[PDB]
Amino acid sequence: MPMQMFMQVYDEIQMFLLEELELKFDMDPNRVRYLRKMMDTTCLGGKYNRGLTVIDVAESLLS
Amino acid sequence: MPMQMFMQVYDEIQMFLLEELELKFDMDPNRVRYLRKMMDTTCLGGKYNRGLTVIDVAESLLS
Amino acid sequence: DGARRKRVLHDACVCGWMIEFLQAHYLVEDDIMDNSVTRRGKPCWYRHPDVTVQCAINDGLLLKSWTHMMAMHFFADRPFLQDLLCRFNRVDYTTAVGQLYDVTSMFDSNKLDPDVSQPTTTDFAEFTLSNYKRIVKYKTAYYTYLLPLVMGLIVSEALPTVDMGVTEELAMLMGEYFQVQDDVMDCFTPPERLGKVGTDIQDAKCSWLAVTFLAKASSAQVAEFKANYGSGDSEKVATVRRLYEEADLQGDYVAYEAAVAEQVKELIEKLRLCSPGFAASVETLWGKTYKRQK
Amino acid sequence: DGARRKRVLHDACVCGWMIEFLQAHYLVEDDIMDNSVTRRGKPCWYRHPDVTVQCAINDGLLLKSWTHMMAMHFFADRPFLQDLLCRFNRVDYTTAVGQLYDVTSMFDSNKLDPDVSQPTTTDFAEFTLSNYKRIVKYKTAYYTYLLPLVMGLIVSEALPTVDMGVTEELAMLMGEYFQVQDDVMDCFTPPERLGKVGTDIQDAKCSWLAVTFLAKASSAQVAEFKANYGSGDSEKVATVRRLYEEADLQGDYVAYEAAVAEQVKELIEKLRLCSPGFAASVETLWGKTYKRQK
Ligand SMILES: [Mg+2]
Ligand SMILES: [Mg+2]
Ligand SMILES: [Mg+2]
Ligand SMILES: [Mg+2]
Ligand SMILES: [Mg+2]
Ligand SMILES: [Mg+2]
Repeated sequence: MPMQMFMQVYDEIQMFLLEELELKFDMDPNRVRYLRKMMDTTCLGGKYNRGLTVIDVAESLLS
Repeated sequence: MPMQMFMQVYDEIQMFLLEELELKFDMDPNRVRYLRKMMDTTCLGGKYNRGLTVIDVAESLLS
Repeated sequence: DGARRKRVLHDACVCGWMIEFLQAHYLVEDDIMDNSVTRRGKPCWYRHPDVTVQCAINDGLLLKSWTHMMAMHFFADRPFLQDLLCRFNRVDYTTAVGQLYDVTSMFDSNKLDPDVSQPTTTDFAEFTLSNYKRIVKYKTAYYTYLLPLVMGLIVSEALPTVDMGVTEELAMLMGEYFQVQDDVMDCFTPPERLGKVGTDIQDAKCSWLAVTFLAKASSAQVAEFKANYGSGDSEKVATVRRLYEEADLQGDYVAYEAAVAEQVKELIEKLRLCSPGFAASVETLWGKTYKRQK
Repeated sequence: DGARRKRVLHDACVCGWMIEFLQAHYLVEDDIMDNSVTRRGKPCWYRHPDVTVQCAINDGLLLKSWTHMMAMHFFADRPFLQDLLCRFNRVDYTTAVGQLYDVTSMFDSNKLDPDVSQPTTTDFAEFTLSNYKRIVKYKTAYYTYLLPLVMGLIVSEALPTVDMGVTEELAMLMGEYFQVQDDVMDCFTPPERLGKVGTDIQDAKCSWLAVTFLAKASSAQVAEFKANYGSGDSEKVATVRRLYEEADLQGDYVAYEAAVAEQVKELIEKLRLCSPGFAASVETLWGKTYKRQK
């Protein structure tokens, strides 16, 4: 389950930024799709040890 | 005057950054001298319009 | 209590350096990206004999970090710190976005896929004044003209006292013009007066000269352009220089400048009404831009 | 009120991506700086067919800016937002210093002057465990181990409850070890398990293998290493590999690991004492490090 919600929020984040780029920075669809591929290729595909740690520490300490 | 104080504060900032480097990042004087030449070469030598504009807006408004 | 006066003046100085250190970070990285040779009379940082290209990229990031380190040091205890940094990072990101636009202005954006190679556009369909205004709005106007004004207002605790809508219009206007000026000097001002050797033609950039040339040039003129633009060859770069001269762009420039100067003039008056002191320092900034020789 | 749990958890994932986006930025740029081929099974961003070098530098920069943009959007109304961004930027700054240490480890630091050209060191007097530890502490430990732990603490509003002095010792130790592991794989783990091709030897880097070889090896071994290190040539590179095997670095590795493993174990118990929930998460984190194969 930690990993499931981690990727849900990835989509939230991506959606927010890419949409802001379209809405507030005048960005065209081609470049928006470039940054989508850039973002996936560089942020995804590892094992997310740094990210997953934050969630873990938080889950542990809410007790 | 605006320029004269602007460089004054340059030397403060530069002092703080380079010393902080020496004292807390375990930085040898060699690298510290490298970064001083880099900082002067990259930050100094233009007409400082962006920086000077800030001070300008500030002086005009404090009245 | 010349202490408020001292505190504000010092903070303004710090903020001034933040931007200058931000400018410095950009120029270091821009020069690598632009393949530039020289800057402010001397070699580009990455072209210094004892500096490696990889270390220059990293030096550029140090520069960026120092802006945050100096702000945190000096403004640690200041109620505006959170607002300052928000804005400063917004502008910076907007400036990075502007650079995406610039650096990709020579590829057909429809064929812009990471997985698949592409050369420089051969039809220059994107070299339009529209796309140009965008490039420049985000790559220069925000960090050069709007940010220094806003930072001055913040340390003075006077941000809410100006017409932001108008200020923004002013900043966008003067910023475009400053860039158009940068583009014209990059071609026709000699490197020794300028401090840098021009690389826009060679780099096949979407410069103001390019876009204005293309909107009026005959097809004979445009064909000769497409043959010679985006090449290192000096006979080729010399033709493009001639094609601009021949198309009388110096005329379009004077006209553009005049239109900018009167619109600037009006907006400063709208701003002088409720905010006379801000209006003055904007007029000075204009004074340092209008017909700058540099 | 599983609302807190939802809010804390969600804030946690956002912070997790702030760090992954940071990492991502560092890898785009590390890859250009290190002249690497492959990463995570695919080409390095700057080596994508349709990704120009200039644009990959910029894209790295957008990645960094997005850490700020996401934070500011999700944490806009959040008491800890300024605490969070201060710490985050310090770490980020610390990491960039670490990279200066890394990237300049091949030049005699006494002759490190921008104005004057200089080749890779011929004596390697700087390839010491002392200097190695400095490289790695700054370039890897803070962002990789201290920063995730700290962020979880901040959104849980639990930062003052734990022993930071110990936490920091643990982060430094685990971070060192992580990098020692990274340096070994670079040279001995096959590229298809690893997802990347090692460049440490070619780039003449101050890896743990290098410094550990040099401190124990003979004059003769060292002369041969000096004649084959820092070169793309594949025979030369294969030699260096052979010299590391021959010097039984794998012996020293096993010994270092164990010393690390028990010193880590001691500090987790010092921490389990006033802070059992956090120590448990530090034990999982250690769990994903100790004898990783990646
Ligand atoms: Mg450029
Ligand atoms: Mg340039
Ligand atoms: Mg230019
Ligand atoms: Mg590296
Ligand atoms: Mg690398
Ligand atoms: Mg490595």
